[PDB]
Amino acid sequence: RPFEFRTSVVVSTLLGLVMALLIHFVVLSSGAFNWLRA
Amino acid sequence: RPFEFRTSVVVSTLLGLVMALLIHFVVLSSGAFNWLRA
Amino acid sequence: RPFEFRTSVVVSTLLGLVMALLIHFVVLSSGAFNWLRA
Amino acid sequence: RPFEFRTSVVVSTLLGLVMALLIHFVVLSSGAFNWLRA
Amino acid sequence: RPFEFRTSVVVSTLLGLVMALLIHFVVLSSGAFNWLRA
Amino acid sequence: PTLFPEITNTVRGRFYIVAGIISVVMAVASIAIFWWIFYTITPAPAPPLQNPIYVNYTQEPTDYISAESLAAMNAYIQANPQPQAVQVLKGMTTAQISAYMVAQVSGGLKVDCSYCHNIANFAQQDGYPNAAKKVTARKMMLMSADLNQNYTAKLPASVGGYQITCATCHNGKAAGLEPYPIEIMNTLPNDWRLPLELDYPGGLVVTGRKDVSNHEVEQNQFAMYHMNVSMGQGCTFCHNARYFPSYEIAQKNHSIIMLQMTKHIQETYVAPGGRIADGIMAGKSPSCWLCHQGANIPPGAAKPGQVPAVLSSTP
Amino acid sequence: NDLVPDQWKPLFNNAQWLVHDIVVKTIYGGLIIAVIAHVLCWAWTPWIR
Amino acid sequence: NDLVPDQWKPLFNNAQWLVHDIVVKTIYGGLIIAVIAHVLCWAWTPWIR
Amino acid sequence: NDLVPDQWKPLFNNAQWLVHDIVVKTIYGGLIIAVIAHVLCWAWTPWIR
Amino acid sequence: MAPFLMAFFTIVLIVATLYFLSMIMS
Ligand code: BCL
Ligand code: BCL
Ligand code: BCL
Ligand code: BCL
Ligand code: BCL
Ligand code: BCL
Ligand code: BCL
Ligand code: BCL
Ligand code: HEM
Ligand code: HEM
Repeated sequence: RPFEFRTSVVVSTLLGLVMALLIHFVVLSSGAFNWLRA
Repeated sequence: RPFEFRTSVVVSTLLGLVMALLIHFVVLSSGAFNWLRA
Repeated sequence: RPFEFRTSVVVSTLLGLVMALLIHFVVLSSGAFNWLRA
Repeated sequence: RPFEFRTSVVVSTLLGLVMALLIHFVVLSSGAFNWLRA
Repeated sequence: RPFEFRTSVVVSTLLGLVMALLIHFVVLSSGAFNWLRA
Repeated sequence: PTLFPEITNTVRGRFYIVAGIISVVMAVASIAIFWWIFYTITPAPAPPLQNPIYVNYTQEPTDYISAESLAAMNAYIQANPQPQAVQVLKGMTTAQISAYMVAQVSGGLKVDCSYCHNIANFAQQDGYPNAAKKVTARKMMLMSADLNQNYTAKLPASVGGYQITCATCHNGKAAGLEPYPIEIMNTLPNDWRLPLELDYPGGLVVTGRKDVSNHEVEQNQFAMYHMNVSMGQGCTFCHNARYFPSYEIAQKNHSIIMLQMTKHIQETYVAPGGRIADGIMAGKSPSCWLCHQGANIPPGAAKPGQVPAVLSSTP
Repeated sequence: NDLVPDQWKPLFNNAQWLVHDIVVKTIYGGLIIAVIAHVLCWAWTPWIR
Repeated sequence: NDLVPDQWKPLFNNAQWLVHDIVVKTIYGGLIIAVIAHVLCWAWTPWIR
Repeated sequence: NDLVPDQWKPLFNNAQWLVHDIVVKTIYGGLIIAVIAHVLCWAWTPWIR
Repeated sequence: MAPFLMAFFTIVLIVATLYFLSMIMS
């Protein structure tokens, strides 16, 4: 087996959390939605 | 078994605590709720 | 057993002490209660 | 254990992810599409 | 026995001393009691 | 017919060549596609402005001036060629004077002619509620003339013939001008100000003194970093880093003239015997960032020969 | 591990099932409290607008 | 590994199949919720224009 | 490695064939989605001009 | 003639690599 299941789970979860945080911060700092006092 | 129960517990609890503190700090610094002297 | 009793008690006590200290300094520094000379 | 299949999946996935992130950032910072508040 | 007596004594004494010192410094530096030249 | 039977006949060895070829091709394609996209979607260069009278400032976008206010301008100009009441502009015809107030004084403030004096009669003085602003404008003009005739003249011609005008400081804002914004206070304490109490030909000298310590050096470093930020050229613009007290680069003297001029501005106009009264500029002390704003020559500085002869560096 | 159900025998020990039950109950209670708090906060001051 | 289907026996153990099922269900639920959230956000304020 | 075809037996094990198939399907789906997205973006705002 | 010469050289490269690869892998 080329890759362990554990490595796949860890990598996918880390990438997903990092991407979610990055997307939320980029959308918040853009000032295009009027969320949290404009 | 891929993941110990202890490892999952530790990761999930630490993530929850960090996210809760981050979210309270982001809400407090935004000045949109009038909480703790506006 | 997934967790030692001593580990749980130590972690809980340290977290409680840190949280109580943080909450008292945050409430003191906001200047919204008129405590210790306003 | 043979290394060719594995060393290839990792390199391809990493290159794809990095290039996608970089390209979205370059297009976003160019300001030529009127996306996310102009 | 989950905890030694000596460890409990050491931890409690250290915590009490640190808390007393911190409280004295904070109350002195607040300038609200008129102690040691106002 | 091969000399590499182990590479050209074995299935494993035969896949080396194809794998290497594909890897090289894909790397080249990735680099080419990314850079093509970057160079095709990136914007054009940010050009400069080419106003005949300014360096990097424009008054040309014109909607602050009322469409009706221009008419009374022409009506007054047709009425009388010569100025009835001029104290500072003693040597200009009303045509040139009007072309100068529309171009420079109002362009540098970005305000309508009603902001100063009354459209029905331009030459009346105390018949409207906006006369104090006109008095302040005259005092500001006299200050500009004084600054031009005493400190900018001493600078060599290699720097240029640029002269101070209204847009140099105000930069398109009537009131609310702010020296020391939050942007330029990056690594300094937010209460720090330029120390206009000292004697500048030898005020900030610290090298090999033996009577000072790291406190004075810290203050000097704060001042030097403010100078770095105001010009944007880094610490090597006025200094040779091998020996700071040296006088080689020839912008260390122009900086001396600037320091003396700023001290004169603070002592004469900002707070002459008290800022609360008998002082224009509303008690707002000056700074190097106020005029320069991150460039060697201020963007609002006027090119040589454009301001009126009374206010020019050579009258 | 005779208290673990048949489906989850290859994953759970006998001592970890109780801790898992405690964690699940705690998480459900926290979710209920969180939904109540969010409803109250929205009723106070909407953050979307 | 007698619960894994015939095709995936060389890849999956018997204890990892259940965790994989859990992960798949979680991902599908997250996808549905994200689709709903994106639809609501677009209905609120279009970001393309 | 009995499931691997005759041509590719010296290169593939029996467990990596399935992973390779999954990767190929994912690549084809991603290519289709990318083509659709590029066509929509071009219809919205041409970039070559 | 910048595009035409590039196209000619690239075509020559592709045809030559095809020919040599066919010679080697047969
Ligand atoms: C982080 C990701 C998770 C994971 C998430 C999933 C998900 C999610 C699924 C699977 C599924 C499968 N996974 Mg799994 N899986 C993980 C780890 C593994 C490991 C391992 C570590 O050893 C293995 C061997 C497998 C193997 C497998 C198979 C047993 C199974 C079926 C594959 C198949 O036939 O695909 C062949 C089919 C494809 C490759 C489809 C490709 C589709 C492309 C991407 C196009 C999609 C179109 C898009 C949805 C349309 C969008 C519309 C919008 C409106 C624009 N996974 C990791 C840890 N796996 C699937 C399953 O069990 O289904 C019942 C499934 O749904
Ligand atoms: C509001 C409109 C904004 C925007 C704001 C956001 C935000 C904000 C987010 C995304 C996210 C995503 N966006 Mg969007 N997005 C926009 C426009 C786009 C466009 C486009 C071309 O216009 C595209 C292609 C996308 C595409 C995407 C995906 C990459 C992703 C959602 C799908 C996914 O992977 O779900 C897969 C996700 C999951 C399976 C998550 C499942 C999570 C489960 C339910 C647990 C969650 C935590 C849980 C509650 C914690 C507490 C309990 C304890 C666990 C016990 N967006 C515009 C500009 N987008 C989301 C994302 O996932 O980013 C990484 C995200 O956070
Ligand atoms: C006021 C309105 C604010 C806001 C303020 C907050 C704050 C503040 C918090 C959240 C948190 C969360 N917010 Mg909210 N939130 C807003 C808008 C949103 C929106 C949205 C799209 O509008 C969404 C989707 C969310 C989503 C979420 C979740 C990620 C999370 C709550 C669910 C959860 O996981 O509970 C699961 C939570 C638990 C299972 C915790 C259980 C804890 C148990 C009960 C013990 C607690 C400690 C106890 C008192 C200690 C003493 C006893 C000793 C232990 C013995 N918020 C706006 C901007 N939100 C909370 C969170 O948990 O973040 C991580 C949080 O702290
Ligand atoms: C004044 C109003 C302030 C405020 C000021 C404080 C302060 C100050 C504190 C809290 C604390 C807490 N606040 Mg409050 N709090 C406010 C508003 C809120 C709101 C809200 C949404 O409005 C919420 C949800 C909370 C929630 C909470 C909890 C997290 C916590 C109390 C419960 C707990 O865990 O007890 C569990 C606590 C215990 C079991 C303590 C047991 C201690 C034992 C008895 C020993 C004590 C030491 C002893 C005297 C030492 C000497 C003797 C030697 C041992 C021999 N606060 C406002 C903003 N809050 C307290 C806390 O514990 O934070 C961690 C705290 O210190
Ligand atoms: C807007 C118009 C812009 C532009 C913006 C972009 C952007 C933005 C991107 C590209 C990307 C690419 N561009 Mg384009 N591009 C332009 C013009 C061009 C031109 C041209 C000559 O005009 C060319 C030849 C290309 C060529 C290309 C390719 C290199 C690539 C898309 C194909 C590909 O490799 O898919 C292969 C891709 C895959 C196989 C990915 C499959 C992914 C699967 C479906 C999973 C996705 C994540 C998933 C949702 C996560 C959540 C679930 C969890 C995984 C469980 N572009 C102009 C200038 N281009 C895209 C790219 O792929 O970059 C790496 C990209 O992001
Ligand atoms: C002056 C009014 C100030 C203030 C000033 C202080 C100061 C200053 C201190 C406290 C301390 C405490 N304060 Mg108070 N405090 C105020 C308001 C409050 C309020 C409140 C809600 O208003 C509360 C709840 C408290 C609560 C508390 C307790 C946590 C604690 C005292 C009890 C204790 O733990 O004794 C338990 C203490 C002991 C068991 C110590 C026993 C020591 C033995 C007797 C030996 C002493 C040393 C000895 C002389 C050394 C020489 C001999 C050699 C040993 C041989 N304070 C206001 C703001 N408070 C004290 C403390 O101990 O904090 C940790 C402390 O130092
Ligand atoms: C902005 C408007 C509101 C506000 C909006 C909200 C909203 C909305 C919510 C909260 C929530 C909470 N808020 Mg708030 N909040 C406000 C102001 C406050 C104030 C204050 C001083 O004013 C306080 C004290 C709090 C405190 C709290 C908590 C009670 C709670 C988040 C708990 C947490 O951390 O979960 C995350 C914590 C963890 C994951 C750690 C849990 C630790 C466990 C319980 C202990 C285990 C110990 C043992 C040894 C561990 C063993 C395993 C180890 C790995 C070894 N808020 C203001 C007034 N707040 C959330 C809530 O209700 O949660 C239930 C929520 O959704
Ligand atoms: C921090 C996380 C906790 C944890 C928290 C929970 C919680 C919480 C639950 C379980 C439950 C289960 N867990 Mg557990 N569990 C953990 C660790 C483990 C480990 C391990 C480490 O070895 C294992 C093997 C398991 C295994 C299992 C099963 C025994 C059991 C059923 C799973 C199932 O069928 O999912 C298949 C089903 C799904 C994957 C559901 C997916 C749903 C998606 C995400 C959509 C949700 C939509 C949302 C609810 C609606 C949103 C509404 C808003 C208003 C918008 N857990 C860790 C320690 N576990 C569940 C249980 O006992 O049920 C009776 C349960 O409720
Ligand atoms: C050009 C000669 C010139 C004019 C004209 C002018 C006008 C002017 C006015 C009308 C004000 C006051 C408006 C309000 O009520 O505050 C004002 C105030 C300030 N000025 Fe000035 N000014 C002219 C020239 C200059 C120059 C060259 C400088 C820079 C050295 C300068 C600076 C200032 C400052 C500072 C103020 C304070 C205004 C503030 O909002 O605090 N002026 N000027
Ligand atoms: C860059 C941040 C910077 C440093 C560092 C620096 C140093 C420095 C020293 C040590 C002195 C005094 C040394 C002595 O014994 O005379 C000094 C004095 C002056 N500097 Fe400076 N300097 C830095 C930056 C700059 C820049 C960018 C300029 C030009 C604007 C400049 C100019 C001057 C001037 C003028 C003096 C004379 C001070 C006085 O005579 O009181 N400095 N600098």
